Amino acid sequence: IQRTPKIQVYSRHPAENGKSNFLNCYVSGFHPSDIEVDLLKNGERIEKVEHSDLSFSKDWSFYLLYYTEFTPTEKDEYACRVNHVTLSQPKIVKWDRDM
Amino acid sequence: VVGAGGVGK
Amino acid sequence: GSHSMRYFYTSVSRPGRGEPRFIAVGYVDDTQFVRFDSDAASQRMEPRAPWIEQEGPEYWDQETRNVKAQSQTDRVDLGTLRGYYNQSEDGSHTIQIMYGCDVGPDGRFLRGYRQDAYDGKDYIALNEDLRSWTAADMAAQITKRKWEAAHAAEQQRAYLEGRCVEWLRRYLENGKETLQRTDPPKTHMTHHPISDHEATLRCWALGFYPAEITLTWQRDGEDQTQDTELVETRPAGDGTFQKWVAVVVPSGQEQRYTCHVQHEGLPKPLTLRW
Repeated sequence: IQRTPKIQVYSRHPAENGKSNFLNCYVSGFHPSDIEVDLLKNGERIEKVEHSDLSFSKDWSFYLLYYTEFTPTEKDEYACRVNHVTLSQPKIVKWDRDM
Repeated sequence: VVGAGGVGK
Repeated sequence: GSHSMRYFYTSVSRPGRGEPRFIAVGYVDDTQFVRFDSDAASQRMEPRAPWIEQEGPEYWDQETRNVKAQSQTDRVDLGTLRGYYNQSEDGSHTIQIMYGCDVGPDGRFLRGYRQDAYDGKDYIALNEDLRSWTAADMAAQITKRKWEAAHAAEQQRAYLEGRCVEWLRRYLENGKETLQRTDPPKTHMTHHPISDHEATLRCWALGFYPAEITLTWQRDGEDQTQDTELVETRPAGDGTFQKWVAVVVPSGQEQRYTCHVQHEGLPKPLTLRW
C-alpha cells in the first residue's frame, strides 16, 4: 500500500542573513516513488532545484533530498511543496530556521 | 561492483 | 569500525507514460558512489564519489552493462509478477532490490544480503546461510522454486562472499581518506519559551559522519524517552548528516535536563545542559 512522506525543510548550515547557504527539503518514508517536490520563495516556485538519486530504507520506503543554493534574508520566506498520491492536496511545509 | 545476471522471477 | 557495501534498485512501471523506469544506486556505508538512471541521458553508470573515478574505463563499461542487464530482467519480472497476481496492465507497480555485504574492522566477510520487494512489501529474500530463500507469499513461492531450480543462491553467494567483499575492501582502501574518516557531531542547544510556564529545549547534532547517532534527553538522570520529539537523521547535502531532539520543559527547570550525544567519532559521549 501507500505511505505518506515525512517532510523536513532546513538549511545545510545554521541560517545567517546574507551568507550563502543551501536550502534542503528531505522527503522520506513514502511509497510509491512517484513524487514532485518543489521549493518556494515567497510562494513562487524556485527554478533550478536539484535532487539526490532515488534510494530507499529497510522497510522499502523511499527518500530523496531536494536542495538549492540560496542566501537567506530577513523577509524571504521559504517553503517546500510535496505532491504525492497520498496527499489529496499538496502539502506545503514552511522553513523554520530552528528545525 | 554490481552483481551479475540474475535469473528471472 | 564495521563496513557495508549496498546496491539499491528500483523499477517502476508507468502505464501510459512510457517504458518502466530503472534507478540503481550503490553505497559504501553512508556514502553513495555510483548511480544509474534509465531516464538520464548518458545511459551509463556514473561516478558519485571522487574516489570511484580512479577506476579505468573497463570498469564503467562492465558496470554499465551489468546494471543494464538487471533493469532488463526487472522489465521481464514486472510482466511476470503481474501474471502471478492477476493485475491489469493499467496499473503502476514497483520492484525493489537491495543486496550487499558487510566486512568487519579488519576487512573480513561478516554477512551477505539480498532481498526483493514488490509494491513496497517483502517478496522474496535470501536467508543468512546464503543458500536458501524465504518466500513472503504464494506468488513468491513460484519464484522460489524457479530460483532453487537455477541455483540462483549459489551464483548470489559466490558474488556476496567473493567480488562484493573484494571490491568493498578495494573501495575502502582507495577512498580511505573520506570513507574511514569520522566527523564527530558539532553540537549546540537552542531554547524557546512556549508559554509563561513552558519552554522548548532543542539539542542539535550537525556535520557528522557516519549517520548512526544517538541523542537522548534525561531529566535528573532519567531517560525522557516518551516526551522527546526526535527527527529522522537527515542529509546536510555535503556528505554529512544532522539530527535533533527536543523536549518541552517547565520554564525555570531547564537545568534538570541533559542531552546526551553518542557517536563513533566522539572519544567519549557528550553531555549538554542549558
